[PDB]
Amino acid sequence: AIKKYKPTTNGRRNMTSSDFAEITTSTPEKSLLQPLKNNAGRNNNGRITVRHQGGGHKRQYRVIDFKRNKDNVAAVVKTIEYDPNRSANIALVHYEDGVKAYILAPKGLEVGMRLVSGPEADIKVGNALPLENIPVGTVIHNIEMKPGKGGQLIRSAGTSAQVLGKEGKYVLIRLNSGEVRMILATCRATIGSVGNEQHELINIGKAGRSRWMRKRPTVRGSVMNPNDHPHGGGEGKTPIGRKAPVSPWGQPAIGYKTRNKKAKSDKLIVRRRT
Amino acid sequence: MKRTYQPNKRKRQKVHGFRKRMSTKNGRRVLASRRRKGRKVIS
Amino acid sequence: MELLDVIKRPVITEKSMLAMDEKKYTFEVDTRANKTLVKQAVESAFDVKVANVNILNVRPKFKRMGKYAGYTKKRRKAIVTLTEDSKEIQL
RNA sequence: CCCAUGUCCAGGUUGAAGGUGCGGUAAAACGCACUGGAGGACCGAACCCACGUACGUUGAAAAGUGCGGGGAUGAGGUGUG
RNA sequence: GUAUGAGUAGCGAAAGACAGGUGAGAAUCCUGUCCACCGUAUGACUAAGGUUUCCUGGGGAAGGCUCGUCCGCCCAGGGUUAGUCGGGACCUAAGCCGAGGCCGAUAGGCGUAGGCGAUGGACAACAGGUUGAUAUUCCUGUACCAGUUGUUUUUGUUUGAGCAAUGGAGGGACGCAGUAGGCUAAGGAAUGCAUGCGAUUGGAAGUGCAUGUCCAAGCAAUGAGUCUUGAGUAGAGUUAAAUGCUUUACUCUUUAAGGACAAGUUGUGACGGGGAGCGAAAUAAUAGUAGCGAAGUUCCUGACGUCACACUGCCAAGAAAAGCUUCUAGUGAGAAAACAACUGCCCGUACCGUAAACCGACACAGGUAGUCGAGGAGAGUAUCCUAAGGUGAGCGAGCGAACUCUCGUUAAGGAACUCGGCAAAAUGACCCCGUAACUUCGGGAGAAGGGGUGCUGACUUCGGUCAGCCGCAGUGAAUAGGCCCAAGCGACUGUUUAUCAAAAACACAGGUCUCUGCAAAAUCGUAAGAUGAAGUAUAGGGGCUGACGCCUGCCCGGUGCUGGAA
RNA sequence: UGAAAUUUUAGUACCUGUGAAGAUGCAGGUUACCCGCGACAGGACGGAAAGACCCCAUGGAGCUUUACUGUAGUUUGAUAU
Ligand SMILES: [K+]
Ligand SMILES: [K+]
Ligand SMILES: [K+]
Ligand SMILES: [K+]
Ligand SMILES: [K+]
Ligand SMILES: [Mg+2]
Ligand SMILES: [Mg+2]
Ligand SMILES: [Mg+2]
Ligand SMILES: [Mg+2]
Ligand SMILES: [Mg+2]
Ligand SMILES: [Mg+2]
Ligand SMILES: [Mg+2]
Ligand SMILES: [Mg+2]
Ligand SMILES: [Mg+2]
Ligand SMILES: [Mg+2]
Ligand SMILES: [Mg+2]
Ligand SMILES: [Mg+2]
Ligand SMILES: [Mg+2]
Ligand SMILES: [Mg+2]
Ligand SMILES: [Mg+2]
Ligand SMILES: [Mg+2]
Ligand SMILES: [Mg+2]
Ligand SMILES: [Mg+2]
Ligand SMILES: [Mg+2]
Ligand SMILES: [Mg+2]
Ligand SMILES: [Mg+2]
Ligand SMILES: [Mg+2]
Ligand SMILES: [Mg+2]
Ligand SMILES: [Mg+2]
Ligand SMILES: [Mg+2]
Ligand SMILES: [Mg+2]
Ligand SMILES: [Mg+2]
Ligand SMILES: [Mg+2]
Ligand SMILES: [Mg+2]
Ligand SMILES: [Mg+2]
Ligand SMILES: [Mg+2]
Ligand SMILES: [Mg+2]
Ligand SMILES: [Mg+2]
Ligand SMILES: [Mg+2]
Ligand SMILES: [Mg+2]
Repeated sequence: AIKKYKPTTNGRRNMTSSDFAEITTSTPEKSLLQPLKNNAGRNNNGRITVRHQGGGHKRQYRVIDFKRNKDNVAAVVKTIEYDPNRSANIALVHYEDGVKAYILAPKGLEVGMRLVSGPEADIKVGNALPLENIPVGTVIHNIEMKPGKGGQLIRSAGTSAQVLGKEGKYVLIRLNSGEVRMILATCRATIGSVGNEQHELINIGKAGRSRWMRKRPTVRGSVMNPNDHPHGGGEGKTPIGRKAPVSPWGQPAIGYKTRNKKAKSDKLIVRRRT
Repeated sequence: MKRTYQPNKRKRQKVHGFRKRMSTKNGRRVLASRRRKGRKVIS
Repeated sequence: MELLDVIKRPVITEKSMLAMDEKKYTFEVDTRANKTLVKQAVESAFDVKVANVNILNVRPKFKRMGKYAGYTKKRRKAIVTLTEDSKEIQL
């Protein structure tokens, strides 16, 4: 659920957070861990390529089976766990052959619940089926785009796709963001929503807590100098003395679309919202 | 009042060293200019 | 290198004489040398059975004569401690 | 500014959630105590910073000293690479 | 090059005085006695950096802001000893290089394998002495790690003991805060104990004065205690195998038992060494130096040092790799222990190190990582005075003018000064009482405002309390808030023009709009390639606003954008 | 013991006036033995600095844009692969 801290201090005033009711352990598995270098927006060349990042708490990477290659071998849930690299929670599963693994803990999942994959699999949460073998109307998550690449699309919190039809070799899929799309039918997906629908509600209350979340400060270009941003400069406080407010480069900020108009997937996209 | 030269043998030789200069191409020019000049301290 | 060019000379000093009176002798050595080579060298040069060998390498000592300044050469000084039931090297 | 790896923050204080018990209830909201020990919380050394003032202003100093000053478990200070 | 200013400013924060000595010459050097300064340091370790500044013996040409017989200066000599300390012959992070390869006017850029690379991980020693200068290094004892040869005792010889992988597994292996608790440094130096001595200034041979009031590493045993349920069937899998590892069901046990882990304690080590002090000639012992050597208890306090990230809680969810253990695959006729002996490389090791040796042009009032850092009073590393120990500031003497600076008092008044209460003054610790408007019910609040505080006896059930005494005054000194009323700005903690602006400026949580379906969008770059992301619309990027509350009206004609289409 | 800035030479008075228009130095008149010490700071249009205000230069640099001319990118099409 959500915690609502009392207002002892002006930082803690209107803060909220999660009580982490759905988590059974703070004790992850020593095998599925890998390290993370925080890049802080820097790149191969050391230059800032993505602003407003870096400087927070250390993290590890938790190897997750988005692919679900393993078929006709069940897997029983033991624990739900915090993953800092994402918004959602995760879950530990032992395959009966003894393989340990993490997966993306869907909504309505509980310890002891048992999961499978393949066409013979059943229409229940946590089970990874190809879009061939999934009926219309069902909510899914952990969708992939190319077979064997692994789940790409529906992996974050409180997200929910929905099958809506087919066209032969493809499947028609509504996504979060309202976009309808044709997706290759042999792509695997898992049933249900993704997990903690309450993460959207968390107020943060502290700049320092944003820092812990690795988010540097955003500086506005209406205050920078003219060399620094196209909105910079001006005596006193300046409006946007331009048409089409812009990025630090010449890209407009509002309205200008950025999808390549040569995109091969435009034939697949049926109805887009964004 | 802290100052600009906080010495360090390691940083000095890792930046301004023979290995570094001879590794880069444009350090080959520097060293060869110490010699044409006729330096006793090539690095 | 060769065992006799390993060793160069002894070090006649007060400390070294005080060590001679405790049965361990100082020797200047090739700067590229090794402790086991000093051992082999003395054992072949005196038929004395060596017990232990210490080594120092001395920095070059600044000097000057008029306008011109420079450095004394580097040195390596071994200290060869002998056994009992052994001879005492005569210098 | 950032990456990794380490390290430092005397002492004292206040007393959030949660929990327990006793009331009260048809049972609860609720209340009273105790526990607990949170905080970009408080006072204040080192540490960090530089608000004012005087002095210095061919300075002890190519930006300081003194008298006070602000922060001081964090968005902290600092070291090495 | 030499004048001018001018023999002027300055001689760089602070306490020295005296007697003797050395010497041509003494405020300045040496010895000594008093005195003062530091003491969470102005002390003792030590990384970096410096790189010979260290020690001895001479010197006073220059340097030292004076002098100088002296020095971190000059001259001649010497000085740094490691199987165990730190680093390499061990491991790897960030980052770097990079076979081949990819990309590219050239040059080259990127990057895989594989390497490098500590600030981390792993890794076998410590007590004393000793030099003029080195000390876990040298010396004496006592060990420990890896290895070699030999002797002795065992057992394996190919249905084969043992070694055993780069292969499989485990382990290594980790955050922040918060208290309890145990143990031990440490301290009181309270107590006893040992040694020495009765003070001439009025008193004291006693509950007088002073000083001290120990010892490893290793071996053995023990252990405050702390973690962890563990055994067994049917199995599936562990790129092939496996007695090892993982796990699905199933039974029994779970205050338990078993298995690990442990600070520390005791006995040895130790018939040794240290140690108050006493104290040798033949004297460069021109001694306090060889040398000799007592006792080393009890009680109280008591550590975030350690057990130990052990436990609890929390969210921001907290390196890896190798050593190490096991498994077999493989290999295999030699291996295990006891004893004796032997071997163990390379670099650093001096000295400075909150500084006159580093960085600042200087022997510069600046800055310089970490460890130890005692006592009384005290919560305390604050503060005052002291301990161990270390210093006495590299110009002085006198006279005690104006004026400048740093300080201290002040009649009466009390902000009349002033741009302005600037500066200074006043308050300041602890205990108790008491404490408003307003409020996001948390606060405001240490509000305000008051009172008390010393000493000596009784008294408690240990803090209150009573009585008495003294002073102008009792946190008697030092160290510690001035407060209140109201208004504007910004909500807040924070950041900001290194060197004239600390702010109402920036950020901030929050809000909104917009883009983006994943080879994203955006960005760096010729491109490869990379960030974004080892993320995936509750995610990310960009613009604006800026906590919270009530709100956020009308305008799409214009300029843009989006979509459309004859 | 031992500098520095500055410095055309200097035996370097005052009033009034003159004068590149505000004189230690020219004039007329007046006052004033020579040399110093400590203090002050009215002047030497004092020192420091080729005015930063202003104007000029067919000077420069940064910045803006519905100034000009271009261009990297973005996009559309033709053609080749
Ligand atoms: K290290
Ligand atoms: K103290
Ligand atoms: K319009
Ligand atoms: K004047
Ligand atoms: K211009
Ligand atoms: Mg601005
Ligand atoms: Mg612009
Ligand atoms: Mg305006
Ligand atoms: Mg503008
Ligand atoms: Mg050595
Ligand atoms: Mg605070
Ligand atoms: Mg404070
Ligand atoms: Mg510091
Ligand atoms: Mg300022
Ligand atoms: Mg003068
Ligand atoms: Mg001085
Ligand atoms: Mg102090
Ligand atoms: Mg000396
Ligand atoms: Mg002199
Ligand atoms: Mg000398
Ligand atoms: Mg490269
Ligand atoms: Mg690598
Ligand atoms: Mg008497
Ligand atoms: Mg030393
Ligand atoms: Mg001095
Ligand atoms: Mg008065
Ligand atoms: Mg007035
Ligand atoms: Mg004031
Ligand atoms: Mg007081
Ligand atoms: Mg007004
Ligand atoms: Mg503010
Ligand atoms: Mg502030
Ligand atoms: Mg400033
Ligand atoms: Mg704003
Ligand atoms: Mg004029
Ligand atoms: Mg005139
Ligand atoms: Mg004339
Ligand atoms: Mg004079
Ligand atoms: Mg002038
Ligand atoms: Mg000019």
